[PDB]
Amino acid sequence: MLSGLNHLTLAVSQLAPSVAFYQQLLGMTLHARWDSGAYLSCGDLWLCLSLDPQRRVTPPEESDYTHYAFSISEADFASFAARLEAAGVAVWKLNRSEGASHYFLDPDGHKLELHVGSLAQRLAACREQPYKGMVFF
Amino acid sequence: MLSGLNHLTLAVSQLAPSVAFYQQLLGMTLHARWDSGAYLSCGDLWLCLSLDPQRRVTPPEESDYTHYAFSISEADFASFAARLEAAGVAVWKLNRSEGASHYFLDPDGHKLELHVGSLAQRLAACREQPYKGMVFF
Ligand SMILES: CCOc1cccc(C(=N)N)c1
Ligand SMILES: CCOc1cccc(C(=N)N)c1
Ligand SMILES: [Mn+2]
Ligand SMILES: [Mn+2]
Repeated sequence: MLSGLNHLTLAVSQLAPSVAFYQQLLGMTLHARWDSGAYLSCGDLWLCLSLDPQRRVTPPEESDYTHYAFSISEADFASFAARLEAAGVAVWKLNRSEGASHYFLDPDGHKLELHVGSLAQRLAACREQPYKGMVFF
Repeated sequence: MLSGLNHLTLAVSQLAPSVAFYQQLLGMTLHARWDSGAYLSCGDLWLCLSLDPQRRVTPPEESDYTHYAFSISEADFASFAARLEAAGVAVWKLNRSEGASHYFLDPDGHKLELHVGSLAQRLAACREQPYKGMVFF
């Protein structure tokens, strides 16, 4: 039986800027680094950056909607979004759903999000206003 | 600051087979399904499957090393891996470069992994068998 997400691994084209982004800009904890990667944590999340020459710096119009959302409190959301904006980090989508969300790109174009709110909160909102064709289990 | 993965969203090309894969084959909990997506959980993980006409079924030699690992116990690992194999689930990697792991593909070629062990355990293993150039902080 699967018990949760063990780790998220992002392929990166250049290790140093990716470490700068996740550790210094986003505030994650750097636990180890080697010639071809790094291990960081963000709360319970184990993140691995893996240096991969196959990684392309990918514009958001050329990737699908697969994306990785990090939790932040409502109280901290606006100042963190402002930090990313000051750093010139690009936005790939505007928020139109429930709960605050800031949609931003990593240095290789990985699609990231800051989100406030749990699955339970989303399900509660959906029960009141179900999406088209929505069924609950 | 950031604390945890809030959710993982995977773009999918065909919603029904993807829901079946995550719910029926992998055993995740399905909470809701609608015309264009589904919400599942795997322990604390909030997984969203999002129907995306841009998603392509991608052979593993065409995608980078970005991948998503799920936790499984030492007692369950081998039989779950063997069940995926017997069910014909495609693979993408054989060499155990990061401990006890099984590397498999979802219906769209998302790179998945079963892994036994925490970040702390991987760091301890790496102290004995470090990756080239490894430094610990
Ligand atoms: C018929 C297969 O079972 C479902 C369950 C939930 C939603 C949907 C749907 N197409 N909106 C279909
Ligand atoms: C989505 C398919 O779900 C399952 C679940 C369990 C077994 C099998 C199988 N045919 N070996 C398939
Ligand atoms: Mn999202
Ligand atoms: Mn892995």
